[PDB]
Amino acid sequence: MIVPVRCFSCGKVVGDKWESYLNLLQEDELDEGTALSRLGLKRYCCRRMILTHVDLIEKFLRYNPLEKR
Amino acid sequence: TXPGVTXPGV
Amino acid sequence: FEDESAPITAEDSWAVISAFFREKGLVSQQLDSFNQFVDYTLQDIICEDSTLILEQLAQHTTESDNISRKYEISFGKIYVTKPMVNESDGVTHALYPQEARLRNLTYSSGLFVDVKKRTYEAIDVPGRELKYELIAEESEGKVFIGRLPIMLRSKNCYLSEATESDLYKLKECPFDMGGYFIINGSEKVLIAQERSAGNIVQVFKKAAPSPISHVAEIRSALEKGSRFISTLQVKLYGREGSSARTIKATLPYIKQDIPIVIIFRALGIIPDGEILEHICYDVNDWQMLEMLKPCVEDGFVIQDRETALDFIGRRGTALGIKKEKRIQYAKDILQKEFLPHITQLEGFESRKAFFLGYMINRLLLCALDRKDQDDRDHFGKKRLDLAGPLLAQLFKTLFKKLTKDIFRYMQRTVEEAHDFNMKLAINAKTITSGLKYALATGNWGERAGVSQVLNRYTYSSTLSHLRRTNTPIKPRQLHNTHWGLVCPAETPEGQACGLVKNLSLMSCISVGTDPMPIITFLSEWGMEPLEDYVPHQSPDATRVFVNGVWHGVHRNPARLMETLRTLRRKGDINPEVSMIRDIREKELKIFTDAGRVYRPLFIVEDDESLGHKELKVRKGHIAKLMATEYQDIDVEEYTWSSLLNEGLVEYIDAEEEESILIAMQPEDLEPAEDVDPAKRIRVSHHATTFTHCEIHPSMILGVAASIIPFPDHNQSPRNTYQSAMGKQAMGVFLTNYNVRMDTMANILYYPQKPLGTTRAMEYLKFRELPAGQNAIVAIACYSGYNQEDSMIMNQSSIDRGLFRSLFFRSYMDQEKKYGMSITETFEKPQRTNTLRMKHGTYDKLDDDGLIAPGVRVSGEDVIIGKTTPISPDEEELGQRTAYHSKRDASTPLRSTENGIVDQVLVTTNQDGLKFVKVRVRTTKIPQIGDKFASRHGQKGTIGITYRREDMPFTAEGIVPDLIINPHAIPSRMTVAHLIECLLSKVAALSGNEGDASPFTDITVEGISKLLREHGYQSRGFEVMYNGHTGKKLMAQIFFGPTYYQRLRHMVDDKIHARARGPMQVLTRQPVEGRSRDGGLRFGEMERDCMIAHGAASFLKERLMEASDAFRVHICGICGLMTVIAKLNHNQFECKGCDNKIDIYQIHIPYAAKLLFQELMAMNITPRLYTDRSRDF
Amino acid sequence: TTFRFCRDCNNMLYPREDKENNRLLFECRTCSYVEEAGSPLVYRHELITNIGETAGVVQDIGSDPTLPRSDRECPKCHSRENVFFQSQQRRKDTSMVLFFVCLSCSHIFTSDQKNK
DNA sequence: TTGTCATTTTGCAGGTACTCTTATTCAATATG
RNA sequence: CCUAAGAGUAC
DNA sequence: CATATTTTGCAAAATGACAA
Ligand SMILES: [Zn+2]
Ligand SMILES: [Zn+2]
Ligand SMILES: [Zn+2]
Ligand SMILES: [Zn+2]
Repeated sequence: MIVPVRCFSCGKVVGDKWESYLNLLQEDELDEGTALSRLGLKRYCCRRMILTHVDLIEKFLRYNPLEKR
Repeated sequence: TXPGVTXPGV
Repeated sequence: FEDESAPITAEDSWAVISAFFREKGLVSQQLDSFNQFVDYTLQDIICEDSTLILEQLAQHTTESDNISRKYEISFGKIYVTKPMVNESDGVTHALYPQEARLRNLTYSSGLFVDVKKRTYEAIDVPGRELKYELIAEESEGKVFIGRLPIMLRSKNCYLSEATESDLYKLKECPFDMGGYFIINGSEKVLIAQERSAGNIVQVFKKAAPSPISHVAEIRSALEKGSRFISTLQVKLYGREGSSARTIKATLPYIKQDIPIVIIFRALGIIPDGEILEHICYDVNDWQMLEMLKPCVEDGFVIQDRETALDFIGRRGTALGIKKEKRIQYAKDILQKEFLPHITQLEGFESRKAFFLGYMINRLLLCALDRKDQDDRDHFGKKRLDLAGPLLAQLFKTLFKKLTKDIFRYMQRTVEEAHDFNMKLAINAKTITSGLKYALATGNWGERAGVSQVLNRYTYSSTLSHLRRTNTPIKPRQLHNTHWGLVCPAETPEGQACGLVKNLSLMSCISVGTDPMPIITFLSEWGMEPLEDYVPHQSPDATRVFVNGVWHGVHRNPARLMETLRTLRRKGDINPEVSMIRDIREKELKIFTDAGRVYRPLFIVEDDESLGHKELKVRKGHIAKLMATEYQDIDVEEYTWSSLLNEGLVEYIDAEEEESILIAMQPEDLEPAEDVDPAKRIRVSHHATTFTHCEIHPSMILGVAASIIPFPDHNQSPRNTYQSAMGKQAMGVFLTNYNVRMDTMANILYYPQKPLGTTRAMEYLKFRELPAGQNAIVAIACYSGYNQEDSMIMNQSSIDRGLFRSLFFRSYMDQEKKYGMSITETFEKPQRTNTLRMKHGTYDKLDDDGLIAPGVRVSGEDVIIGKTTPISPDEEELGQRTAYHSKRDASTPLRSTENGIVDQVLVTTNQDGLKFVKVRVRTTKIPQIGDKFASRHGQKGTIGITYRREDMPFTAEGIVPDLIINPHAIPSRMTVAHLIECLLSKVAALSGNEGDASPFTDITVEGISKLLREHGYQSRGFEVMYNGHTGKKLMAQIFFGPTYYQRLRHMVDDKIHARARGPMQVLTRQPVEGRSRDGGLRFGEMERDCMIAHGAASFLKERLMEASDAFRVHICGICGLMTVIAKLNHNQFECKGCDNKIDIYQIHIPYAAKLLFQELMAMNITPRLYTDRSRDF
Repeated sequence: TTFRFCRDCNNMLYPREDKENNRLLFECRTCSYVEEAGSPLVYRHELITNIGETAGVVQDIGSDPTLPRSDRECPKCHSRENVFFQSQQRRKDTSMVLFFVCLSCSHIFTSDQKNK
């Protein structure tokens, strides 16, 4: 849905490394492994936390708000 | 037969 | 690449598959069949018959009015509109699916037909033939005859041309595929119904006890007529050792089995030689002649066509025809009832005689042990009725009912001489109600389970449901012909194992086309007409069949097949048409009917440039397809239809698949002939005569089985278990779940795309809508709390969001007009003037009787407040006065459920009465008893949860999210589980995605080499330390990420206990079900176990005190319970026996009392006596 | 058996005893067409049928792609390439002997050894 | 004063528990 | 509330 | 305008003669 705050197994905070990860993937044309290593995710628990996330919230944001102010 | 698979017979 | 004509590789085929799914989609068969039904079948149903003529004779007592009239009504073109809804105020406006779903409407579109009324008049002159003429009163004027439900995304739906942005605007998920109806706000899907194909001759052996040894039958049926099933059977009487081997045919509406030669003579073939020529096509085949001589010996008694017709009429079951008209009756039987699929007109006796000879030929070939009896399970002999044909036959019946009603109304209004009106004639309620009833309920009439509620638990579950086929009822076995058409391992484990099937990824169903162009092509290219066919002059002639109708013979079948293939490969013939050439049997069969299941295949040609067989597709076509796909994500478009129209790929069904040779992969099987020991063993087949090539073997799997990583490394029952169990996986079923009021919805907090992924799962959108999470799994006998399929889940991981879920439940409530002014009202009931108010608190309800969103609700609390008017001025119950004019009809929350009210929706129903829906949201957090499973059938419940400090840890501080027992591995042989764990570890470390496609060249050795290059033990073992003491574990632990699904079976929805509760009104026993606070069944064999234990008093206590104990009085004279017992006055009296001092009381189950009273009501006296009259 | 038909009305001919010459005489049952008998055989019953195993062979049997190919010696052309298939008699007790058709001469030769 | 042998009709029921959802209750012509 | 139907869990 | 009625597994039991 949206990026998890912490890695499930060890508890490292990874919720602030999603936009940086996307910027590294897009702007710098880095592959996923090097981008993960750059952000400091060395254990594969954190690496699978960030690598396999699906950002479904964008889809949810496409629909018009039900209660619009 | 049986039933199923009366009897036979009856 | 650089070379345009270079051969393709195994990787290039995925581009072809991508193009296929860019054009077809996943539910293409549903939409195609419905579009065929709407575009063409409705018009055919309307035009065929539906010309009501009523001839009102003159009935002239005087010659002044000797005029006979004739009123005729005809139906012209049919117009089907866009879906629209009526309203209580009469305003009609466009209806969209995400309004019908919310308002419980039906997504249907009105049907109109141009009705033309004509009247003819004639002078009723006796003797002179009547001549009818127009009176120039030609009135025509469309009329509304009903509403057809429209499936979503069909050509007549609002979403067919919608873009992604428009779909977002209309509150429709772009991932939603359509192919389902909305009946009363419920999504209904039509399961593809399997049946045996029609107009095919099948010969079956018979058992020893039966007198008939072999039976040849055809299920004759005509598509463009009455659509009635008439079964012709040709039976060979006598066993192998019998001498009187006579062949007899079972004609319809005939009480006896007529001998075949009688039928030949009736059709118009008198001489025996001509009959045998029509039956046996070989003069030298003296065995068939010897076997067939008893038939001519039997029929020697009849030597004339009129005699045979009289014989058939005499055997006719009507028995209401005079002797000279029996001939006509037999003629009618042989014209409109014998082999209808050939023709219904007259003058085609020779064709039917030839077909009968062909049937007898097949029967004799099977009896002579020259061919095996036909396999009933051959999938090429089966047809799948999709939404099109099902709706077509239902609408045919329903419109026949409507037109009969129209004729009856016309007759009634002309006999009563009243005025005629079109609006009073048509009753659109007939069609509308019939279609809505057939789609709303499972039953298909006026079969069961044809239409089912669409499964919306998970995206893959919805996809599998939309591609499901059911076989009405070894048929359960996986047949050889099922290859590439249905999923080899996707079927329920229960009674429906094998009967319920799922389509393969690339399998399609033909929609049926008109065979007239093909017949014209055959006649042009040199097909001999069957009327002037003499078998003797053309012995080696190939019989040409079109849709099971023998149309003639061809003398050069090779050239004919070559030109037919060329025409179909350039699109002149519809590619769905299947053409089969059986060289050994010298037959040519062409099938164009609907329901045939086919799949695409690459085409292999000679390719003289390379001197060896090669695929027609080269690198240039792959490059063009890639360019088109990249442009979609300015050059000429190159789609799947472009490959189809240039003879690159072909559609092959099972019948045509019988006569082809297929190469499994191009790179290994096309070119002519130090190997890796880790790779699996493959063979080259040592043969180069291929006609087609598989696009990819992994396409034999279905939607559910395409999620399995490395399915070829698993035992097949494990794949079946995962196929059945991934439909129960929890994830995101649709992106617009926030605007849908579904009855139940389950959503993961953090769905994750698998680390080990297949190439076929990016066409199923599994990476966009995942239904699981990557958990760090350790396979270890850690604490003994994961034995017998239990699991140990990390409590700290749960605290951080692992497998957490949202659960939505919706309650719907309407107000209904009990009368003219007896309308219900949504309100907050007041204890002062309301009856039957529930014990739940009504406080949370505000003025309108609906809890505002955000308010926490617990079990039994009232969430919808509704009251209904009743008759006032009644006093009873102790606290009932005239003020209690309202009866409470409120809806409380589920007793076992609680949560936050999420949303409430108020609107008007079809009738215009206000109704509401209340969606309540709660959060499910994994706990002891919840069911989780990998993608390899490794189900299990959570045994215990440990915190992070107690779990075993590696030298890097990584602790597992899950611990599973080693003992689950060896017996189940789920090697794919271990391979996928290793691959996921490598993928997580390296940042790539693990390619876990089934039939790739990815070995354990290579994955281990990559893992070792990452600095870990190559086989995935890790040195782990005990959590409690920190000491090293003597055994190293298999450790790594693995994809797990959270299944729908949570313990909190299953726990149930009952001390005492509501009792059944009839038997005074506890009610059934945990939703009703019911009781558990103490069945027969539990009683047997307790008897074996010898505990009699416990059994008595279970059957009497625990369930139902009833004290009843009897008398010693008659054992009946007819004792009037006034307990308060202490007076016992059995009328009839006239005793008052000879009464006993007994304790028996109330069910026993009810049984005795029912026996008494059935004239049986179960007299119960309290003393022995006989010694033991 | 080689059944034959009357040439007057196209009907069956049945065997008939003769007295003047004591010979088999074929007679018609509806037009009294009478003629001699080619052979004394009037009924053959094959308890074990040897024919029908090579049935289905056609002048273009090589066009079938499903039929397996072989390089076995053709004892009329000495050609390698040919098609082969097992016995077409679908009785459960038939042998697994193979038959070969040369695609250049259409001569059927078996792989049997007792016959050879 | 007793065997004979050879076609035509004779009845049916399918494991144990358990969970959930959906639809539907005769339509319509006819008389009070 | 009854009835019917469908889907499913453990054997 | 509203309620009332129009797939599966056989051995026998029974039947029609019958023959002097
Ligand atoms: Zn981590
Ligand atoms: Zn009594
Ligand atoms: Zn003759
Ligand atoms: Zn040869």
